[PDB]
Amino acid sequence: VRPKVLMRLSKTKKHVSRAYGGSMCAKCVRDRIKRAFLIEEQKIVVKVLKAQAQSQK
Amino acid sequence: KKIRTSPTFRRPKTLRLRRQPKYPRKSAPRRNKLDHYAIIKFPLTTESAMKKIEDNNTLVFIVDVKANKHQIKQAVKKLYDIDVAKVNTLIRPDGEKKAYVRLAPDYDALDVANKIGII
Amino acid sequence: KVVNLLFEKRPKNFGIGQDIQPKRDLTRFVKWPRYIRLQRQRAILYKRLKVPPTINQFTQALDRQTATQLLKLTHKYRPETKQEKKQRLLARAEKKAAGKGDVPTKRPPVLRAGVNTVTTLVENKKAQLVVIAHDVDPIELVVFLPALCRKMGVPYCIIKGKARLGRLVHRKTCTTVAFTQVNSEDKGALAKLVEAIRTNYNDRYNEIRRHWGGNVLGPKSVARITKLEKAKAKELAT
Amino acid sequence: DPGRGAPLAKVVFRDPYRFKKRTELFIAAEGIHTGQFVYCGKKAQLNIG
RNA sequence: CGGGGGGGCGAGCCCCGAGGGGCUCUCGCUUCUGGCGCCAAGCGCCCGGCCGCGCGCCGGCCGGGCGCGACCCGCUCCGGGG
RNA sequence: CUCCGUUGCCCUCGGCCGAUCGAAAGGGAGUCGGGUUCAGAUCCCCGAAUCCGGAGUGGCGGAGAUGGGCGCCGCGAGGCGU
Ligand SMILES: [Mg+2]
Ligand SMILES: [Mg+2]
Repeated sequence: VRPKVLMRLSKTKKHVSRAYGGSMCAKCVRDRIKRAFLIEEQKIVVKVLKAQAQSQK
Repeated sequence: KKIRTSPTFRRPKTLRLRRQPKYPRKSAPRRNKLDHYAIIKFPLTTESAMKKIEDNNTLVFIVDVKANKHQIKQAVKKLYDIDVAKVNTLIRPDGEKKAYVRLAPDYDALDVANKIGII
Repeated sequence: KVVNLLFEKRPKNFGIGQDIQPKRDLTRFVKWPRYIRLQRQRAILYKRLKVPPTINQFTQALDRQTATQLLKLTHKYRPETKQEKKQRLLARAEKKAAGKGDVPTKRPPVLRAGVNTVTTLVENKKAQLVVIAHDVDPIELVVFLPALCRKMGVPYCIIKGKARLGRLVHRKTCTTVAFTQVNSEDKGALAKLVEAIRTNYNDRYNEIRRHWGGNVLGPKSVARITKLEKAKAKELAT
Repeated sequence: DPGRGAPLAKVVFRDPYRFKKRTELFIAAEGIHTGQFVYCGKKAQLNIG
């Protein structure tokens, strides 16, 4: 609906009840989740490989 | 040592005082010229206005052209110890501002016509 | 354990592109408005250029040890304030028409303030010492004065601060000052300064008169030009 | 970009210094696909974009 | 930024006692994936109140402040000419 | 002078981007049936509406929100203490 109309409407008509709800489209949130592991985890895997490279050296 | 976080210089915000004038700059305050005798000039008595009084609980007024509705309302109220539901103004081709004033239902136009002398 | 397990560390790292950078002082990386920028690079030019002797002498100045004796000495001696003036007159008006008064008294010796006052009584050899401010704005007004002072054989000196020199005499600023006479008791301290000053000034002139005083580059340039003389030394000193 | 043979590319970095996101307009080098990280500056590696 | 100075994982050289030091480099630390990243944690050092021990810069509770973190100094806001 | 408001100063935070005008056809919330005049009618009236702003003191409902545990006392519905 024509955007100024949103000021009349209730909160619940404008989102869906979630993370990134009503701005982002599920399919991209659920990748943003399981990207946000594997970025995080593989800093840990580089963190320990770096620690083992300096333990070797 | 009050370090500069930002790389702009913005002017310092100074103190700036309030007018303490040594005289008033004009002697007296101007007498108010839009009054409860001046803002209303005359009620119309046209047939399409008698017809409007009797049928619609209104009164048709010519009004001073700088008048607002809350001025016309606190005029018509002040004078014909009346009270006003709503005001509704136009400018006649002639420059005369009309304003036809609906009077609250408790209260009649056809009586307050004869008080103000029209009819 | 008086150490709740939760309070941790979260130590950030501000390498390029890592965690976002914090707030350093930037006073050199900031936009210095047009008075400042300007006044900043007057002081630079005024070292960068080859400044003349006559304008140089207005850098080399007195030191704490000498300066503070001078400004002690003057404090016996500042010209009458206003109010202090009034009771010099008012007391003579009552003393005249009561208990005798020829009314010359003896005008106690005091300072002398401005330039075209000083220079006359330097050109008259009527001065023991002359104090000159260094920072004077049109330098014109005190360029000569040292030269003039040494020709008349008058001890001159260059104190810092036209303000603190212009605070003796009760004003904002002053460019010169002078003791013509002194109180008898106070003459040992005057003649103590005089001999100390003119070893250091009047009897220097062919050291002062021919000393140009700028021609000094920026430390950024100097650091670079010197870093090439470690290249040229260590080419054929090794 | 009208009146211009090259396509542009909007490339969002982020300001290394204020929490925000600067965006720019590089002239698209050929082989700029959409979704590329583009490395910039002295220490950057030698590849396209 | 230019100098300086910390760091230090590391390389060259110099020294060395085999602990280590000096000089040189390197860094100044973010590259497999449309991921997150500000308003500061941590340590330190202090002060107000309040409570407990009572000596109270002992301890608790409540509430603040500064230092490091985030090296120090400068003289041209950075770059290119002249 | 409660608490609130208002203002004074002190500390704290804020990039912008150009003093300003430019649409009766571009961008821009919300009004429509019926009635009515000689001439006017989303304009007047009747009825149905609707937007924006205000609502402080909060006008009134409803949400926040009404458990569980433990411990007693009560047949049991249950009551109380924590
Ligand atoms: Mg406009
Ligand atoms: Mg339009």
